[PDB]
Formats: sequence, structure tokens, C-alpha cells
Amino acid sequence: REEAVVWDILDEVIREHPVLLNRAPTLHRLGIQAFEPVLIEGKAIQLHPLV
Amino acid sequence: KPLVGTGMERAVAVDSGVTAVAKRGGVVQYVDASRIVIKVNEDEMYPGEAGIDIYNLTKYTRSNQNTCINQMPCVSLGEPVERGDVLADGPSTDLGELAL
Amino acid sequence: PAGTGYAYHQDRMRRRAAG
Amino acid sequence: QDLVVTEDDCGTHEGIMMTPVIEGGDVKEPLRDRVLGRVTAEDVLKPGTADILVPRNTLLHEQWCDLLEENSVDAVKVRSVVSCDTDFGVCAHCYGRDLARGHIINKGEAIGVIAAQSIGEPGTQLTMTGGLPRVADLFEARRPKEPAIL
Amino acid sequence: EIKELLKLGDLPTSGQIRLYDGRTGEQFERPVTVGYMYMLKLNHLVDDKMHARSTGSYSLVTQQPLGGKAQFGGQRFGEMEVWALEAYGAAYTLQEMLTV
Amino acid sequence: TPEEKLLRAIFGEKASDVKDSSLRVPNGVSGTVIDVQVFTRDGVEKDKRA
Amino acid sequence: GDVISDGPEAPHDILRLRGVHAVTRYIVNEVQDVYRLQGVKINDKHIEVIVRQMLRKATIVNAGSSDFLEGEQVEYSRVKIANRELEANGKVGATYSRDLL
Amino acid sequence: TEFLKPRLVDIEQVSSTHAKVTLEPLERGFGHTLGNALRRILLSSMPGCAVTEVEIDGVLHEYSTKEGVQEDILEILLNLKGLAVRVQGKDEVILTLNKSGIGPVTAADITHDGDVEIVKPQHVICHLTDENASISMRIKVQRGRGYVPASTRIHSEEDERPIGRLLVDACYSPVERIAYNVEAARVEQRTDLDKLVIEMETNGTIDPEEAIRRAATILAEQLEAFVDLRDVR
Amino acid sequence: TEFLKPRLVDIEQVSSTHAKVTLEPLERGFGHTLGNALRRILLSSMPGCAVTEVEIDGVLHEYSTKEGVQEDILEILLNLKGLAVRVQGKDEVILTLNKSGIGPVTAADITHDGDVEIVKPQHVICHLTDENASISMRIKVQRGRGYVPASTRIHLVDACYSPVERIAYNVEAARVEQRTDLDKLVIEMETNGTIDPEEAIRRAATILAEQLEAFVD
Amino acid sequence: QDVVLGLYYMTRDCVNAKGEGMVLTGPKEAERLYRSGLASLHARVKVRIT
Ligand SMILES: [Zn+2]
Repeated sequence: REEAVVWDILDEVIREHPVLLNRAPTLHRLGIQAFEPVLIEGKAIQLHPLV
Repeated sequence: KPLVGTGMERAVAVDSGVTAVAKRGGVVQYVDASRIVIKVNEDEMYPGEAGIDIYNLTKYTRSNQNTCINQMPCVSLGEPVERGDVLADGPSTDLGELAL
Repeated sequence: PAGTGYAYHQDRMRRRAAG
Repeated sequence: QDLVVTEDDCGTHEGIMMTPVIEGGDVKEPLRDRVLGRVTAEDVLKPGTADILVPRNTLLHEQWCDLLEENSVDAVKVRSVVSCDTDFGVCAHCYGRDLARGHIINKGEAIGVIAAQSIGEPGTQLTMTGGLPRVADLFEARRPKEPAIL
Repeated sequence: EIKELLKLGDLPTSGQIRLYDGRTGEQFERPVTVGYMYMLKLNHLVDDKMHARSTGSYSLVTQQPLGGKAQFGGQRFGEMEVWALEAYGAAYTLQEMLTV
Repeated sequence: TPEEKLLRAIFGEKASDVKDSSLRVPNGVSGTVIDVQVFTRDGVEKDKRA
Repeated sequence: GDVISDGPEAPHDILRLRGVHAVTRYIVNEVQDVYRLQGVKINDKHIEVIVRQMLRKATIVNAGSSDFLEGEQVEYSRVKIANRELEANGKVGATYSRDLL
Repeated sequence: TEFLKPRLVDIEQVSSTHAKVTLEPLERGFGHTLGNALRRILLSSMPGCAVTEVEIDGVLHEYSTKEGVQEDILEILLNLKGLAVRVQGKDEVILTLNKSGIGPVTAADITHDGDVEIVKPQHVICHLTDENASISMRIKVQRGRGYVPASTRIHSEEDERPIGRLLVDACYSPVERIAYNVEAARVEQRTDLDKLVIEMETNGTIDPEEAIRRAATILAEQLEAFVDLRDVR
Repeated sequence: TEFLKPRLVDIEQVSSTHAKVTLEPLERGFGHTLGNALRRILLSSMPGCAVTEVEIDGVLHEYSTKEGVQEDILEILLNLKGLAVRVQGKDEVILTLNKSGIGPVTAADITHDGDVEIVKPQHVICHLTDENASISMRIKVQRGRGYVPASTRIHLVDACYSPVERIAYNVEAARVEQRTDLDKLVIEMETNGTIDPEEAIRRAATILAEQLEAFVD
Repeated sequence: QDVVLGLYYMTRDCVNAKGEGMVLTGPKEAERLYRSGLASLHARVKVRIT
């Protein structure tokens, strides 16, 4: 139902919980790196420029 | 429309069937978002049957890529058009040019 | 049998050839 | 692959002699880059002696490499994974410190993979003697067409 | 001709002007190039590309994530990706990846 | 099963002999219905809408 | 190990005639020549570990417990000749020759 | 020692669309400090009344064609988003457009209301191609702030069934282009003071003086919290 | 029509001089218009009393040397700009500093005056060398709004009036429970201590509203 | 890329620009000079640093 109340609960379950990000030609081990999730409106993945 | 261009865009629009090109020249009798009826000039008209060339426009419909292919009339009521003139734009065509 | 598992395999590998 | 850091110190004095590359002109690569983060095979002397600069096996970090550079030190023997006495693996001392962290390599890190991955990844930039196929000939041990005899 | 057409435009030859940040309202050092570029939207549209799956259907022959509802089978995890985990010390991440 | 059977008893719903196969809008795609077509096998009675 | 003619040399020789450290120095410097020519920084370490894996196997010379001509892991042999230097019979032995694969 | 407050001087109308207001008594640098901060609030959060819901005659959805009109329904909806109007004491009004006969249907063919002011009676809604072709439409106009696209206007649902009620995208805003230029104004005695020439552009639905006041209104109301800081939660 | 006024605002101070306030939720784009317009008035038009004119005991030009001090004439001036002062009922007061003898000359070694308040008696003015060494000068402190550099004097030091030492505003996206994007506002300031950060931003925003007095109803 | 062009353009110096020759107590009032429009990003200046 996507009740509005779930969004605050998701910020709880998200907080300390890394996600793994990967690109297509994984070559060296940095081809996979763990990140902390930040909730974003929209369908695009935002990726720290330095990486 | 492309503001900066080459000059092929006219050729691409017409040669592709996306636009609707006049079969014979004449004056537009009726203009609707649905159809277009051209009353032919006598030189282009066959002696028999008299006639008018009626262009039935394609309306909103599904493309292969799930895009929308819809034709729009580019001419106004009672306007002179000569054979080989752009009658209606297709998707991504403007006044006979190719606007992608 | 490496990284985090290296502690494990080590602990198991030694259990073998024993009693 | 299956190559992993297993023991701590195989305890071999053995190692390879590290000098700058000096290819025909001037210093195509310094000594400091070649030896950085590796571990000494034996203590190194100054140009004079009765002087222990680096005491036996010591990780050469930035200060140690600069103290060697302060002095005129021209040559250094270094423990390598090729010389490691540990069987079925690499002793942590013979490898080196390198990681995403500067500290000496941990016990149990799978170095073969990170070694192979590190060599393979830059390979996009090589040419088509010379180039990338030339590298493969080296690793394939392939005998050249008209070799010399020793 | 381009520069000449810009003269008739009343617009600078440089094709660059001074621009001001809409936030601080202060100027921008150096002139910046502003103009009109024809721009296309390719259909790689993000709400096509975007997919996510928690627990979906499974292939029968091999019990493996498979999309049947269009809630798509999971992302395909490869050999090279396994090595990336193998270079890292992540044993548990790897076990859970190909087991649970 | 037993506890489902108790469930139907308490809330008194008659569990149908028919299962729901209805075509439903995929999650997240949203639009306006511009057309509907009904193709039918020859010999089956066309329903009202068709 | 001197140059008795000119032209390139097989790394098999360098290992055999010149020794282990010589050939490993040869590989790393030649392969590193290729990368550094492109501006690629790869620590010599990684190349050394690949090399260690190339020569993992060896061929026996002497005898007393193993197969004389057998190509086999120098890991096994080295742990085994330690098992004879003070264990069972000295036997003999055995001397091997590192191989380049 | 202490300070100086500004005031608006001559608000020079040029077109119903565009005009130049001016603010004379500005201290050093306050012309820039204001002009951008005002441009900020000017372009964005200004109230406007834009058409929202449109229910027409024979049309189920925006993707159809009315027999007798050369404009596709989608294109006519788009024409409405650009219809500039102004109401006064009503926050939403529904306008009835009726016309028939061959010719253009402008924005003056609608039915006038007490609060209805059509600022562009010549604005083209659509053409009409056949002698006895007739179009009747219910046009629901509301007032608001910002940009509300038609998509975000479908979550309340709760039976908005009327299949013929075509929502359009809400553009609510009068402002089109805002530019400010500060030239140095010397009142005869003061060292250096500056002027503010704020050159704006409008859809003709708001007069300059009304706008710039309610603009400045929001400012102190936002600064209200800003002054003292009670660490409120 | 009606508008949004924020809530939840935490000022976590790191010392009395420096602080990071944060204020959410701000509607679209309002984070910059405020953050910049206030940065503008803090750094630019704020009132402060900073040293301006310095008349020295034995030396007329900036290219000379004072006997007995290892500090260059230019460098002591810089020390003066960081001497923080406040007046009370006076719009300008000129203080005479006298001290001598081997050692550092601090700000408590100055002459205290009735309306004079030195916020940092510990402020290092300069050192002194050996033997005797003598120094006293009448130093003219003025009042104004802003940073008035020595350059703008044509008929000296640069006037640093504003108490502000550094202002930064950062606009981050604030999510109200069912809205898309609102912005947050982090204003990190640093002060010379003659005004506390929280007070300033009030009178800072205050001066702002004082200018609006002809438009608001 | 974008970042290093920022820092390169940031720490760089031209020969004559606003604020040339002056002196400042510390970086805090240096930004105060720049942000207010008094000093140019690149001008030669002595400032007290710790
Ligand atoms: Zn070792």
C-alpha cells in the first residue's frame, strides 16, 4: 500500500547497513565496494565522484 | 526542429513514409486532425472519375520500440499545395524537416 | 579457505589427522 | 588463486638485490619505488661501516626510504615471495606491506588473486617487439625463434 | 560567416558572455560559452533500466532466481565478481552469495 | 490446512473453487487506457463487452 | 651463462644456467619494461608472485626415496628432504632442479 | 552610525507583460544582496492561477480526436496550460467554452464571470473545420504556488472517476523572466548609495506592485524564526 | 498562498566563538537565498569597531625598523587587526599602550579605560628583546560597517569592523515526511569574540528585515 | 578532473589582480577578502599562517 509510515522505518533499517556496488567489467577488487545507503527520490544511482 | 542543420532533414522526412506527402497538387478542401482531403488541380486530375485524393492520417498507435507514432496536419484550411509538398508531419518531423 | 574463512579452515584442517 | 599468506615469517635471510632500473639513460625508475614497502633481507650499512642503518628485516616505509636516500645507499637485498621459505604459501615478511592500508599484509589475505587482478586490469592500455602479446610471451615462458646459447 | 551572423545577431563574436550564479547572484569569472545545441533523448530511460528483486520466482531445473512476473531474477553474479570477493577477505559475503 | 480451515470458520468466507488470474498493471508503470481489443475463438460466445 | 652468441635467450636457460634470482629478475624487468613504457605503475611484487607460481615444480637428480626423473612440487620435495636430513635414511638425497613452467 | 531603509520609486510599466520597477535608497552592496535574493523568491514562489482539470464533450482521454477539429486533444490541453487568466474572490472557477462554425476559437469565446479577466482574448485554443461542428467544454481553473505536474495529482483518488475529466499540468506562476541591474545612485548628499533596476517579465496576470510586496512578505516571515533561535524541535 | 516555516533547529556550539547551526525544513531553493543573503550581510555590512589608524612613536613610514623588536612594522599591524575590541557609549576611543622591559607585551598591559573592553588580555601584541627597549603609541580605533582596507584611505590599517571571521552556508536536501525535496541549511560561523555567533545572526537577519519596512503588510 | 581544474584554477597566480601585495592575519580573513569581492583568487600576498 506504500503507507507513508514505512519511509521512517526504512531509514532505520537502512542506516548502518552497507550495500555492495559493482560495475560491469569487474577487474580489480575495487570493482566492488561497499557503501552506506542514502535514500534518493528518483530511479538513478548516485555515486560518489572520487570513486 | 533542428536549429542547426545540414539540409538532408527535408529529404529524410519525405523519403521515409513517416510524413504524408501530397499525391497530386491542388487546394485543401477539408482539414481535420483525422483526415485530409485535397481537391486536385485539373492538369493533375484524371479525365474520368474526377476526384479528390483523401489522406487518412495515422493516429496514436504503438511503435516497435513502444514509442508513439502519431501524425499531425501541417496545412491550414484552403491552402495551396503542389504535388510533392509536405501534408502532415509524422512523429519527430516539423514542417517537412526532420526534428529528432 | 582464505580471508574470513581462513580462521575457519585452519581450525578445521587441524581437527583432521587427530582424535 | 589458491596462493595465500599462511605463515608469519618463514625466517629466511634470502632475498633479491634491488637496484634502480637505469635503462640506458637516466633512472627510468628510482630505487625508492622499487624497494618501498618491502622487507630487508639483511641489515644495510652506510658507505662507511660499523653502522647499522636498517636492522636485518625491517619494513622500509617512507622515513626509512628517505633515511636511505639521505645517505648515498646504492643497492638493497629484499625478501621476495619467490624466495619465501614457507611451503604452500607466502610468509608475511617475504611479501611486503602493500594493501589499501599501509600496514604489513595481514595473515590470510589471498594475495594471488589481488596480484593477478592488479597485473591484468591495466592491460587495456598496452599496444598490439612490444605490446600486450609481448607480455604473454614472457608469462608463457615461450622460447624466442632464434635464441642465443649460453 | 558564423562570426558575421553573430554581428547581425547583436551578440558577441566570442560566443561567450558573462554569466551569473542564480544562487549567490555574483558574477562568474571569465566569460562562458552559451548557445543553442540540438539535443536528443535516447531511449535508455531510467524507469526501463531500473530493476530490483528481493525474493522472486525460481528456475525449476536449477533453483535460481528467474523473473516470471517481471519481478526480475536477481542480478547475475559472475566469476570476475567472485574474484573481487576473493581478493577481499569476504568469505561470508561469498558463501551467502552462492548458497543462501 | 487446519489453521486456514479455522480461519475460514472465524471470518466466514466461502473459499472459492476458482483462482484469480486477472491481468493487472505492472508495478510502477502508470498510464491512460486508449484502446481495448478482444480476440475470440470461433464458437465461443462473445461476452457483453466484446 | 655467458653470451656464446647473440639474439634473445630462453628464460628456461636463465633459470637453469644463471639461477632462480637471475630469471625472476629477468621476467620482472622485461614485463615491467612493457608496462612502464605506457606509464602504468604496477609494483614489482605482483609480478614476483606470478613468477613463483611458474617455477613451483622441479625435477629430481639424486635418489633414495623419490622417482629420479619425476617432475614434482618443490614444496613436497623441500619438506621431504627435511624429512631425510634428520629422519629415516639420509637417502640420499635427493637433489632436484627447479623448472620453469 | 546606524542604518538606512529603502523604498520603491517609479514602477514603470511598458507592456502588460514586462515592466521596470526601481528601488532608490540602497546602501553599499545591498543592491546585489537584495536583487539576487529577490530574484530567487520572484521566479519561484509567486502565486498564480493555472488551469487544472478540463472535461470536454465527446472525448474519453487526451489521446483522441474530435471529429471536426484539426487539433489533437493532447495539443488542445497543452494550449490551455498557456491560457493566462486572473480571478479575484474565487480560488477555483469552472469556465464554459462554447462555439461552433468554421474558424479559430480564441480565448474570448468563453463565458465571462465576475472574477474572469481574460488577459489575452486572442490566445488560440484550437481551430474548427466544419460548418456545423460544435464543441462544449468545462474548464476548471485553480490558484496555487509553484509547479504541480498532473502526475502528482493522482494519489488522493477516492473516486475521481469522471472518465472525461482530463487533468493538465499545473504551471501555477505568473513570472516568466526576472533580471536585476544595480547602477550606482547618488542622492545629493551621501558618500555612495546605489539604485536597483529590477526588470521583470510577466504573463500579464499580475501587476508589479502587488507581486513585489507579497514577495518581500515571505522574506521576513522566513527570517522570523531566523532572528531569535529557540533551538525549537 | 500560505507558506512553510521550518522547525527543528540545533545549534551545536564548539566553543563560544565558533558554531554550526542547522535549520530545516526550507522550501525549494530557499536555502541559498537565505544562506547567501545572510552571508552577504554578515561578511559585508555588519557593524564592528576595529583598529583603523595607527600613529607611531618614533617612525613615520611602513618601510622602517623599530629598535628593540624582532617584529616587522607590517607584522605588528596584522597583530593589531586581530585584536578584538568593543566600545560602549563612545563611537571612537584612542588607547596609549605603555610597557617596556624584556618580554612579550600582552593586552592586559594596555591602559584600561571606563568604556574600553579588551576581550583578550592574552592576545599577543608583540615580543620585546633585551636591555630596556621602549614603546608607547596613540592608536586610533574607529567604527563602521564592514571590512575597510587601508587602500580605500586616500585622504593606516585596514579596518576589520565586522566581528565575523568566516561564514559558510551549506544547502543540503531536507525530506519532509511526504514531500520530495526541501532543503536543510547548515550555517557554520567563526567570530572574533566581540559578539556571540547566535546573537549576531539575529541582528544580522534583523538588519535584513529592517530594510523590508517599506514593503511588508 | 572537474575537481583538479577547480583546485588548479584556485591555487594559481596572475601578475596583477585585486588585493595584490596586501597582508592578512590568517586564511579566515583571506576568504573574507575574496568572498566580499575585494581580493582576486590569484594575487601574490603574504599572510600569517600556522
Ligand atoms: Zn619467505
